[PDB]
Amino acid sequence: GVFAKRTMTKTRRRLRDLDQIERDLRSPRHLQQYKETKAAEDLPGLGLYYCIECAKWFESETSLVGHRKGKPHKRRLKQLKEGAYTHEEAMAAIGYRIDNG
Amino acid sequence: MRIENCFFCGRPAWPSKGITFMRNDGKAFRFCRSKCHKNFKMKRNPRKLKWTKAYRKNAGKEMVVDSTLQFAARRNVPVRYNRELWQKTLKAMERISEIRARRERVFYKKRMAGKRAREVAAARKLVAENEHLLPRLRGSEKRRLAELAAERGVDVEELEREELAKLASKKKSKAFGGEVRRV
Amino acid sequence: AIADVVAREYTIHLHKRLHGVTFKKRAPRAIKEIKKFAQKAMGTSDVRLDPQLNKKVWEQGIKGVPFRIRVRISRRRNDEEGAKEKLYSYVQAVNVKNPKGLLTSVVEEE
Amino acid sequence: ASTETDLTKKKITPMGGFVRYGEVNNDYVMIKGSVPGVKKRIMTLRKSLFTHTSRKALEKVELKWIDTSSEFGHGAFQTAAEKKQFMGTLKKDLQT
Amino acid sequence: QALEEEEERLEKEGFYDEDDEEEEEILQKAEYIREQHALIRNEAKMRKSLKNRAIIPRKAVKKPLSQLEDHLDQLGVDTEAIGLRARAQT
RNA sequence: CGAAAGGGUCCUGUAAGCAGUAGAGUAGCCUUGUUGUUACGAUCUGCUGAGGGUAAGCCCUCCUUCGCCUAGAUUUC
Ligand SMILES: [Zn+2]
Repeated sequence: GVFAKRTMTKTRRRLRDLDQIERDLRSPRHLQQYKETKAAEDLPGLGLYYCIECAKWFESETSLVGHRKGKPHKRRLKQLKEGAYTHEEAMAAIGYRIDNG
Repeated sequence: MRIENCFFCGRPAWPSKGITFMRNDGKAFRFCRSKCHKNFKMKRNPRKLKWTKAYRKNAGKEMVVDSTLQFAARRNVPVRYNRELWQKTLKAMERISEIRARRERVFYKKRMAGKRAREVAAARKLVAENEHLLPRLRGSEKRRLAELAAERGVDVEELEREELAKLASKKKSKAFGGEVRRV
Repeated sequence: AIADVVAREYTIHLHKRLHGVTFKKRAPRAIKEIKKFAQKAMGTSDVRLDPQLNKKVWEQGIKGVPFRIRVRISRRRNDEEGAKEKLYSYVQAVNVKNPKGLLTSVVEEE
Repeated sequence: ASTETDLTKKKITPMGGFVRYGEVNNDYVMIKGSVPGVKKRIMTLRKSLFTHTSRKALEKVELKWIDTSSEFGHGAFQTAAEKKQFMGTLKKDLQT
Repeated sequence: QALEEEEERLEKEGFYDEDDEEEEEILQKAEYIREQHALIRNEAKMRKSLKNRAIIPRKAVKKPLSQLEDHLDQLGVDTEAIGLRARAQT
């Protein structure tokens, strides 16, 4: 079940992208950038319980360990194993390259 | 001006076509149409959507390793303008397009080689299972061809195969129902 | 040049005739446009449809009319006494492999 | 429909023709913006009654590209050759 | 020039070259069989309305002699040599 | 001119069926495991940007077919 499914495609209801999640996993600086764009006092569990793969905060360690056994987290893990779509793959799909000399 | 490519499906994006999504990390995503834009907003994977160049490249249905595809690139180092260089470049693009098209046709034929053998095997299996559905003579036609062959001293097999050729040439369909005669 | 008694097989594109029609009227409207097609094709105001053709039209409910149908229209003499019309059309459904890709064809008398 | 910077030899008619009009096989006038009529409608073109007062009337127009893609949808190809070059070889191409 | 030399090379080892009556006959026979199958399926779909009502049993409907002779003639059986007129009731 | 058809242009997203040392696992027969083997089994892969639709207010077709035609009625300084 999705909360307010009528307007889930609106820009103000947008969630984090999979390539951004890959860069967050690969680089802690990118994850730090994303976390400084938020306020720690408004986050669930004071921001201390965060799943990077789901890009989502939780109220407790019990809730985080709980969602890890669920299928949305496993769906995110399978999508990350497959690899997110990027501009490099978009260029390689049409046979386009960058010539820097 | 120039020709962009759609991020989602790889189709050519001409000016005033589609829409661009500007992300707060600093990435621009150009979409040729609202179909690609709405699939992106629904977070569908172009590599999984079968109508995309990304899927076709992943599945190996596009010619990707070829010498004619190494001529087009994003040139980040500009070259001073030279009229003869641009004219010979135009001639190069025309010849490269012809060569790439004919190599792509060869690639598609190498992809689609085995169809004839598969179809022949399926046809043999279907014929062996349904020999009784092949066209044949009617009983009255057999009777009249036998009596004509007896009268004219000709080959009943010859008249049978001639009538088979005529019935193969003349194809007629069947209509459902039929009119009820009024009293 | 063409005699009064002649039968031809046509393909009727009912999709463009039923485009935008109310769902509860699509099959009766399809029957009416089949009658109109037969009248325009053969010049006969008296058109009689086969019950098997009616079943073929109504096969998928009141709003499931096929896009194309293969029919045979036969113009015959009406021999009943005191007849307003000397000719009439009888329209039947034709058993074909697939109704697309077929031309209008004269049915042989034999 | 070809310009000095677009060397594609093509006519003004879009791919698949103008929607609900057909093809333009005669002389044509390109007018900036919109005009009061609809498709197929007769139009009267008239000289301006007064001498112009704007720099826009004295400007020289330099076209770089003219769209000739299909207006029957989201047309992404200016020419049928471009469409076949992007698509590749189809099943009906070998079937023919 | 490298692309050209590769092109006449591929012409030299024939990268672009292009290549049975019994096979064609068996495909035509299979196509005829598929058409017959489609006609049989269309006949069944015409005569079946099992969603709304049951099909009347065949033993409750008496068959026409003309239809039986036409079907046996199409199947290839001489009706005069077996005499269906005597078997048909009145 | 009309009805079909063909080609184009768009829309969707890869048809039915067949096959597969793809498929988590389970159960049989024996070489008792050495893709042991056979069976079933969401799904996946190939045939297949395939199948389906396309004017109903899309385009083209003296040159792809079939049909129609110089009417009828009424009125008019
Ligand atoms: Zn796109």
